[PDB]
Amino acid sequence: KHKILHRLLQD
Amino acid sequence: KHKILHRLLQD
Amino acid sequence: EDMPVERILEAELAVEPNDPVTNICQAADKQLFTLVEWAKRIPHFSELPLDDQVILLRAGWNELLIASFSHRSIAVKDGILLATGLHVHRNSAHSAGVGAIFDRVLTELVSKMRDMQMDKTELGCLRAIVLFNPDSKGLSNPAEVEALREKVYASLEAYCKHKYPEQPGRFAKLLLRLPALRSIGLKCLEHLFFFKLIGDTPIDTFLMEMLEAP
Amino acid sequence: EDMPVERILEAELAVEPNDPVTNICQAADKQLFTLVEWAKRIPHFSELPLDDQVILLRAGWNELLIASFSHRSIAVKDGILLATGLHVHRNSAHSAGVGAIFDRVLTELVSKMRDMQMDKTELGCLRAIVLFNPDSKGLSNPAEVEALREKVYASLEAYCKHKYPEQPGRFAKLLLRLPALRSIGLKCLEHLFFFKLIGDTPIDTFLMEMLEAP
Ligand SMILES: CC(=C/C/C=C(\C)CC(=O)O)/C=C1\CC[C@H](C)c2ccccc21
Ligand SMILES: CC(=C/C/C=C(\C)CC(=O)O)/C=C1\CC[C@H](C)c2ccccc21
Repeated sequence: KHKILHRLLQD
Repeated sequence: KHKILHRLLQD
Repeated sequence: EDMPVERILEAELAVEPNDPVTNICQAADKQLFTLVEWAKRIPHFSELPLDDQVILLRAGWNELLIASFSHRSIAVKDGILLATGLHVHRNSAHSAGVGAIFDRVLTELVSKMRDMQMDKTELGCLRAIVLFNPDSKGLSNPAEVEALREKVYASLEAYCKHKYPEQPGRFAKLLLRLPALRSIGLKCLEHLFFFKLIGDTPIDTFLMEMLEAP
Repeated sequence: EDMPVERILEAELAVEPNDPVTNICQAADKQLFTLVEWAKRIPHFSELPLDDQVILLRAGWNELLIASFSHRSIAVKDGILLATGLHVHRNSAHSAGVGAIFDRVLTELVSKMRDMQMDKTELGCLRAIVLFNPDSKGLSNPAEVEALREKVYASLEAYCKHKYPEQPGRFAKLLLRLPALRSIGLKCLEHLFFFKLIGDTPIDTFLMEMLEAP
């Protein structure tokens, strides 16, 4: 879960 | 309203 | 001006020497009467118009009582000590359905108070800061209630730094517990309203009055 | 250590230059992306494990966004300025059913921020204090998050007293807004959950994700 949030933090 | 509270504060 | 921590401490020392939920509600009703006597011992409080006193107490009774049984439960293992002298263990609250909130009380409040060794004077001032809630709706003079709150944490900051010079962040650490207290105070109310709705769980008169409208 | 108010200020200056409810939800979704970029600019935040970053943001996004549009609405009459450039007037929120909470935002937050002229540096630190919430459940290392929070209000107290020497109670005044922010943050969530339940009112992906479980 939390697809978006994770992707944004990793970038 | 607030019977109890009022009586207690007044005493 | 005129908000000595000595008077605040005396207020605290003066008001305090099977279903776990039922025992909790019975204890909250008991303490509600004591809460009024405690407030009266708080400087200037009684000087406020009777109406504003009702507002301040009805708006903070839950957070004020929660802060009290918590600090009282510092020496307790995994539970809290009720004013009635009854101990409510963590497992007992869990087996009653109210484990989520009870755990929040132990972790965010009881445990933290214990980690920093919050003393009675510090506890008193915090509650006083809560009592003097300038955001309480209906207040005849919110500014005045605001001025009183400022005098409380002003005396509190003075107490700290002087009593705990080695801990410059103590003052902020204490104030930064109010948000948790606010969040927990609100959830506890939700539970009480549900308990009153379902019908089960006896609720005394004073507690019931606090659950009135607004 | 290493929590300069200059870095915090830059984070703030870097992230910001018909149904009122629909416009609010659309604005919250927009700011959610900006919130992540803002957090990254906060010292040490990015150094925390990815998981703890998700926890901290998911636990404070609502209070962090609420604090932002409020401070931004200081010069507004009776309303707030949304990130989308839209103004939501008090009457408009009232005619939409969300007048109770909108009024709490103006009175307890917007108005208060304006009365004390809370500056951007002060706003930044407060949000940072909220971001670094040591009470967030699931945290891999709550102690570390706690140490960071302490460094924030330590730098904040230093900023004040030095920037506003004539106002010894400013530091406490700022911290004593978090409880209101917590209370308002929680009520706003309730409304959002109801909006999602009823089905009406469009809700974008990022906002929707924040309304997920837990
Ligand atoms: C608002 C409130 C007050 C309790 C006050 C007490 C017991 C005071 C005291 O005995 O000193 C109600 C609580 C206080 C906290 C416990 C965990 C609780 C659990 C489930 C439902 C409600 C409550
Ligand atoms: C959690 C949340 C966030 C909004 C964030 C915004 C609009 C940010 C921004 O645009 O800068 C939701 C609110 C924020 C406050 C207003 C009054 C509101 C009213 C009714 C229902 C919900 C909400």
